[PDB]
Formats: sequence, C-alpha cells, structure tokens
Amino acid sequence: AVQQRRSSKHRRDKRRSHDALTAQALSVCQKCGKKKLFHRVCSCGMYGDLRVKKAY
Amino acid sequence: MHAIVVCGSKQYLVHENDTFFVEKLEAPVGKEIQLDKVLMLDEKIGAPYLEKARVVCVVEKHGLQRKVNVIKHISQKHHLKKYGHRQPYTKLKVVRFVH
Amino acid sequence: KTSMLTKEQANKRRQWYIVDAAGLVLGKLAVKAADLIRGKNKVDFTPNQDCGDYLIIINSDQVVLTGNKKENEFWYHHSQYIGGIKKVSGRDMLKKQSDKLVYNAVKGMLPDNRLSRRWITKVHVFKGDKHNMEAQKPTTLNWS
Amino acid sequence: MIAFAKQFRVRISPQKARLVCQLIVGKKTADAQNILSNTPKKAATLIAKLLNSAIANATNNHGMNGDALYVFECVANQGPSMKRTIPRAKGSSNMITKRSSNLVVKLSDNPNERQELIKQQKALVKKRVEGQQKAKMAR
Amino acid sequence: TKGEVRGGGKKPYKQKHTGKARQGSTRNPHFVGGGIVFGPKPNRNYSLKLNKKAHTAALHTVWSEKLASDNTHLVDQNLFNKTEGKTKVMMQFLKSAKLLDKNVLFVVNTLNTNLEQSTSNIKNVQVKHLDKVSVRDLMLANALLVEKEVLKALEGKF
Amino acid sequence: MRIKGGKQTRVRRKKWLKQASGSFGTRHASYKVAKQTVIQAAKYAYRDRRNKKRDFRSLWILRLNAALREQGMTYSVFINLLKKHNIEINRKVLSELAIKEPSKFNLIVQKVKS
RNA sequence: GCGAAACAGUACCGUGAGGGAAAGGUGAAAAGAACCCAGAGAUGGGAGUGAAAUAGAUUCUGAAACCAUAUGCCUACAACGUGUCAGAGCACAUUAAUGUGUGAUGGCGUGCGUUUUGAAGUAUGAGCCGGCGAGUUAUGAUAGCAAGCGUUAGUUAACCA
RNA sequence: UUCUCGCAGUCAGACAGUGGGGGAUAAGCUUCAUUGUCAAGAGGGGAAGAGCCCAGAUCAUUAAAUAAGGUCCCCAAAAUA
RNA sequence: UUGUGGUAGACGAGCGUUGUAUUGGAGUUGAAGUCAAAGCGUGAGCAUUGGUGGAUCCAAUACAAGUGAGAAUGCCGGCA
Ligand SMILES: [Mg+2]
Ligand SMILES: [Mg+2]
Ligand SMILES: [Mg+2]
Ligand SMILES: [Mg+2]
Ligand SMILES: [Zn+2]
Repeated sequence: AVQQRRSSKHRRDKRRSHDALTAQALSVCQKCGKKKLFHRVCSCGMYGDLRVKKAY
Repeated sequence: MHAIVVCGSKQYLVHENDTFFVEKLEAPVGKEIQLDKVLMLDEKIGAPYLEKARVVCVVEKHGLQRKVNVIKHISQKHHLKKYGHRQPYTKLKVVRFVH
Repeated sequence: KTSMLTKEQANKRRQWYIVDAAGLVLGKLAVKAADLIRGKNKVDFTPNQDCGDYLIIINSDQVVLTGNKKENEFWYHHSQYIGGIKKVSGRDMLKKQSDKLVYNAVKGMLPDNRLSRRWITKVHVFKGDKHNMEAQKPTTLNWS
Repeated sequence: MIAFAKQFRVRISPQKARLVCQLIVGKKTADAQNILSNTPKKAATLIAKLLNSAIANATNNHGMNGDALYVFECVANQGPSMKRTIPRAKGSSNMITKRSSNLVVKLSDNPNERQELIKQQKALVKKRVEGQQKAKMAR
Repeated sequence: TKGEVRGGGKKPYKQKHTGKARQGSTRNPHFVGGGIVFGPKPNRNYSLKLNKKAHTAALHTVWSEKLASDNTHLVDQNLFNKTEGKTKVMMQFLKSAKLLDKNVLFVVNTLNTNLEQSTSNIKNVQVKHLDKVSVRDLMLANALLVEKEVLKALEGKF
Repeated sequence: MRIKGGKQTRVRRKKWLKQASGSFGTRHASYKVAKQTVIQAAKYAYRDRRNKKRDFRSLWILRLNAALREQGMTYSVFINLLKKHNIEINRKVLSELAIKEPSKFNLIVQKVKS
C-alpha cells in the first residue's frame, strides 16, 4: 500500500511534534559534586553514603 | 455643509476641505475647476440638477492607479492572452461651494 | 474611482430584547428573530461584524402550528449510525422539547457561514415565562 | 561576541542531531554540558565535545565572562551525503544514502544579542534606500 | 547527427514490461550522449549573386557620393615617392593633412612599392589597385586619396 | 553558432514566482504550480472586478431598505417617489450614505411626500 | 565539442564477440595556514602571511528544488483546487507611493497540457528544481513582394587571374 | 455569398424544438430534412447541468435604466383588491 | 461612423537571445553573472539602488542562426 499523494512538508512536520525529547531528571550526588541522573550511582562509585564501585 | 456633486459619471458626497479622486479631467495641476452639475447642495434639492450652482475645486494631481494585470486563459484550449491596465485618475480637493 | 462605502468595524453595540411568544406561529416568528439576530434591519448593516442584537424568547411551548401539521409533519434527527433516524411529530415537539423546536427553526434560516454558529448563540429560548436573564435589562417589544 | 564552533560531515543524521540540539538551545551553559552528557543518545557524545570546545574558544579567544554565557542558537545543517548500493531480492539494487551533519553552536554573552542582528538587517536596507535617494539627484 | 556519433544501435531497454520510457537508442537527440538533430553542416553555400549591371550601378553611385564629399583629395605619383620605406613620413603627411582618426584609402593604378611599404604597419589605412576596390571597401573609406591617372580609367568603366 | 540562454528562462520564471507571494505551501516555491495559481488568481480577479459592483449595489439597496422601513414605507415604493414625482437623479449609494449623517436624509424621505 | 581537456577505450558489465561512463579553475606567488586554547584526533576557534582567509586546500563565481534558526502578524468549533473581491485589528516605514507584511470575518470559487461529441474528472502525462531536447540544409518548381536591366531584350555556368 | 490567384484546416459530431423511417409513437438509441445552441462561447435564470430561456465579454468605475426569471429568511427586491 | 469573444487555421506588426561588421562609449573610483527591493511599459520584456563578485561589456542600424520550454511513463545531475 502506497501513498496516492505526497505528504507535504506541512503534514510531516506536524507528525513529529510528539518526537521531542525529555530532559531526564538530575540529582547532585552528595560525597562529591556532580550531576548524576537521579536514582543512580555517580561515577564516584558512591551511592548516598555507601560505596558500590571503584573510583570512576 | 455637505453637497452632492456629479463629477465624471460618479456622484460624490463632499464637504469642505476633502480630497477625492475622479476620472481624468484634462486640466493641469493647480488650476481651479468649477464642477457644474450638482444636486442637493444644502437642504436645497434640485430635481433634474441644482441650477446655477457649482462646486469649486483645486486639482491636486494626475496619477495612475495601481496596475491591474488581466490575463485571460481558456482552459485546455490553446489560449493565454495577457493585458495590463493602469487607469488614470485625478485627485482634487474643494475650496468652497458657490451658493 | 469613488468614495469608499462606509463600513463599521468592531464598532458594535448590542441591546437585548424580549418577545413573549404566546400565540405566534413558528415561521413568522422565526424570520423576525433571524433578522433581529443578524441585525438586518440596522441602518448601518456591515455584512461581516455581527452587528445584530440579542434575543430571549419566552413561553416557547405556547407557539402554534397552523393546519393539521401537528400530526403530519415530522422533524428528523440522524446520528451517524444506521437505523439512527429519530422521527418526532409536531404535537410531540410542542410538548417534550419546545425550545429546541424554535432553536432549530431559527438556525436553518441563517446562512451556511462562520458567524451563523456565533449568531445563533445570541438566541435564548426559555420554554416558560420565568427566566434568569432579568439582570441584563432587556427592552420588550411585541411580535418580533 | 558569539564565538561559535563548527564540526563538519559528522557521521550522524541531521534529523537525529536536531533532537538533542533542541534540548540544549536557549539554556545556560552550566546546565548544558551536564544535561548533554547525561542523555542517552549518539547525538550527545558528538555535541558535548563540540560545546566544550566552544566554551574554551569563547573564554580564551574572545575573552567573555563565562558564567554569563548561554547557548544562543543551535542547529544541525545537512552535511555532504554518501551514496551506496544495496542488494535486494532478484537483484534490484536500491541506493542507501548515508547522511551527515555540519553542527555549529553559537554562545552569546549578553542576554539580548538578537536585536543586534535585527539592527544589522535594518542598516542593510537603510543604506539601500539611502543610495537610492542619493541617485534621485540625476537632475 | 544521430548516426555519426560513436553509438549504440543496441536498444537500451525492452520496449515493454520495464516501466520506463521507450527510448530506442542511447545516442538520440534528447539524450545527453548527443545526436544533434539538425545542427550546422559544412556544406552551406553562403553565397549571394548580383547582376553585373546592378553591380556597376552600385559602384557608380558609391563613387559618385564618395568623390564629392570634401575629402577625396586627388594625389599624384610624386608623393608616392618622396616618402621612403619609413612610415614616419607618412604619419607626418596624415597628421598635417588632418586625416589621423579617419580611415584613409589610397587607390593607385601602377601599385607603387614605397607607398605600400608604408601604411602596412598602420592598421587604419590601406592601399589598393583600382581593380581591387569594392563597394564596401570604398564606402567604408570615410576619406580617400585618388591618383590623377585612374580617372581616365574610371570614366571608361562608368 | 550555439546559444544556451539560461538567463532569459530564469528571469521569466522569476517574474511568475514573484507574482505569487503569500501563497500557501509550495505554491510560492515551485514555478509550475506558481503559474497555475497566478492564472487562476487573475481569472478570479476578472470575475470579481464585475461581481463586486454586482454586490455593492445590492448592499446599498439593503441599507436603504432598512433606513426606509423605519419611516413607514418600503424601498420598492421610494424609487417611484423619486422618478415620477420630483424627478431626481440622486444616486443609489449617496441616499445610503446620507443615513450615516442622518437628519439630512429625513429631509429626502419627507420631501417626496408631496 | 572526438566516446576521451585528467594515466579513456581506462574503471566497470559480460565466459565471449562486444557494450562502455563521470568529473577541470586557490592565489599573481604557498607566503599550504609555525604558535596558543578545547579535544584522543581529524578538526574548530584566535594568531600569522596576504589586497581579501565569506580566497584555507570542501579550494573561480555559487541560483533553484531542499533542510534548519529568527524579528513582525495570524492559527487549537473548524468543511478548506487553498486564491480572489471586500475588511477589521496588529507591527513597521518605502525604487513616496490614494504605501508595506500578516489577514479574525462576509461574498465567490470543482487545477495545467493532451485527446475527445463532451473531461474537475472514478481517462490518461508530469514527485520537485536546474540544464539538454523537436520544421533545418543542398539542388531544382510555382506563387507573392522588392530591386537591377529592357524591346532583336535579360543572363551567365564550368573554368582562368 | 459572383470570378481568378496563394495558403490551409475539416470528413469520430452532440443535444433541444419540429416532420417522418428503423425501433415496441422504448431508449441520453440509431438514420435523415429543417431551426437553433454547443463545439470553437464567458454572464443571469435554471439549486447544481456544454447543448433549454435570455444574451453575444475591448479594459477600468464602490454610476443609471432593463431582458428572461423573481420579490417571508437563506437571497437583492411588493403592496393592495 | 462601424466595430474589437474565439480552438483548428490564413495574414500583419513586434520583444528577446548568440555572434560578425562598421559607428559612439562605460569599466579595479569595480565589468558581466547572482540574490534582494515598497519601480516603468498594451505584451513579449525593460530600467534604478545596495550586498556579493573580481574582468569584460552596453546602446543605435544591418547581417547570420545549434535562437526562445511546463508536459514526450523524455535524457543527465541533485533533492524531497
Ligand atoms: Mg489516479
Ligand atoms: Mg513519531
Ligand atoms: Mg503548451
Ligand atoms: Mg491508470
Ligand atoms: Zn559523586
């Protein structure tokens, strides 16, 4: 099944309205400073005041 | 105050000190033209026309209206004739009206 | 060329009205209502500015249809489904829903247009004498 | 006071780069470097480096304030394309076109920086009408 | 043309079943390989004819108008000599006779060689035997110097 | 001699495109569509340059009917009262404009009552 | 224009005969962009040479289709071959002009070529832009118009200088 | 609209009124004679219609009188008996 | 005064392009080409100013043609 008429530059742009991205939530790890995405462990390897990994 | 005047073939409602555009009058800039035909000068209605009544105007300028570019085109039948037109006009304003 | 015709624009001022549709007939009332809404009778009718007045119609159920129409002429309404014809009769319209009758009879008299749907909302058809639109201070005139 | 930075023919699509370039545009630089590092896109590892390079160019070269910076205007223009053939059923050989993107990021210092471009626009027509008028003296 | 181009008489596509144009041959006028359909050919004749008597009429009238136009100074054999192979003396003669910016034409009967040794490096001017002046070559002159002899010849030719 | 001539074609197409600006979508971009729309627009111009004097007269009639209906007579009776009695060539618009400056119009509508 | 302005009958297709392309230009001269910052690096941004680096090796000019950014105006009850004639409000200010951009709202409005008795067409062609592309030529015939020459007229061909 | 000379194009027609054939006084059927129109022709009426009625567009005018058709609203225009 | 709708189709007058010829003339104090602009023409079409660009070009009269593109399931390139 093919298009019978080309979908113009107007209909296409409207479809992509819902394609925009979301800014993912960001938290600031305590025990160092940086913006780790929230509910993860930052590159410190420290999650909260507990150690779960190596230096970076 | 007002008056109704037949200049060219169009009847105009005209007060003191108003500028209106009529069809070409063959009269150079700055001269005073006395439009002759008139009806309903001031509460005084001439039936055919108001006799011995004129409106005295000073011609301001001769101009050409905006271009009208008429193209006529029979559909699917070998015809695309084109023509352009710039109707000339004269803009003029009134000084006072002869009673 | 010539002096441009005068045409009011957003210079609209609209006064309410009241007509008590006691013993009038449907269509003769409806044309007068349609003209009053459109402002067709205004001395300065600009065809694109809703220069017309508001209107409130009272005692809708008392309006009368001449002849035997009360049992012979039907009003139809169709949903987009199949078998969705709802077919009601003049006697049943003068009892069950009377305001809808005058509303529809008025709307059809307006042009297929973009103010028609904005004109028609200037018609308030209460079924009975009482109303809650005494606040707007309407005038009152007979048979319009 | 713009201090842009451009990368040409990056092997990314123009239409995938425009999705994160929208995230970064208009926002301050402190909440751009990190917000762009943290997003899970191929179009982010390719713009974090470029944005940081633009930061460094602005700070060293032109000498702007830094913490007054903001990402003025972001795009991903179409870079040159590559054409390749792809086999198919029965040998029909469609053409795959690899895309590319000429990314460029501009970093302004003063909060407005937009009426100035309009000012240049208006000057470019003011001088045209002026040259037109000075040539009406053909009498 | 369509045929001389090193070209393929092979039909590029089958006539039908492949959805494309018909396109019989690769070297057609509308392809870009290019068979120029009509083009210019090396055989065009480019030649016009004029009755001899009409030509005598034209030459006679152009001589009549040019020879009464206050520039046709008559010349003698003497200054064809007394001008060495050098052209400087000829340029002095032109300058003194206020004939610099004109295009003066010398007409001669005996074809002297000192004269044409000069004026050859001059792009403006040129010397011709009587039998070598044409209607164009004469009505282009805008100034000419006839030698006194050729009149006797010219009157005979009308 | 060979002549290419890409100047003239582009200039002509540029004029056609410049004619159609403020057109939706591609109608101002592609020339093939721009020419169709310019032709059609000029057809509409030719038809409307006649329909508008067909319609303005109707509007004047309507706004004169409304004014006369509030004095006790209709427009279809007023025209007699201009032609046959007190022969007047007052135009069909100006008798309309005279309501926008009224109380000089009432002089008309009561003048023909004679 | 030779198929071919360059390492073209090359690369490539075909078992084979054979078929068979595309693309050139820095600047006057490399003075081919040492050095610094970011970066792993290409590269980019300053510096530097230079008349110009919007001439930077993507290298004369650099349209259009096309993809992104932005001032100004409109649009989320609306039936739309998408424009036109009227017309408000809004924002600006010109090849000085009854001016410019948008255009809530009214009236009106079934594309272009082709072929057909007749197509908006449920008949067909074109996805869009640019370029290329179709009544010429030789030698004779008749007719019209103009010119030279003329009442024992007019006129040269080949060839020769 | 007769005569001579150069130059073509055309030879698939359609419908409405009228008089008949074939047809079944069936066909938007077919074949003819005739009057128009369309083709090759727009505007108004017809709600919408190539072929009906009125008419026959040089272009502009935000001028006036009319033809067919029509006057409660849509849709401009009327009342009395 | 009579007219001026129009396909096929007959006839007339014309614009533009490329080059040659003679005649005038502009050009690094910025030529053509290219975009933009709120101009002028009855039409084909024609100017004016500014940015870019970095060397040829414009008008008048004749002459000669590879002379004028929206369609060929057109060819080539690019792009949706
Ligand atoms: Mg289809
Ligand atoms: Mg999606
Ligand atoms: Mg055509
Ligand atoms: Mg098909
Ligand atoms: Zn941390």
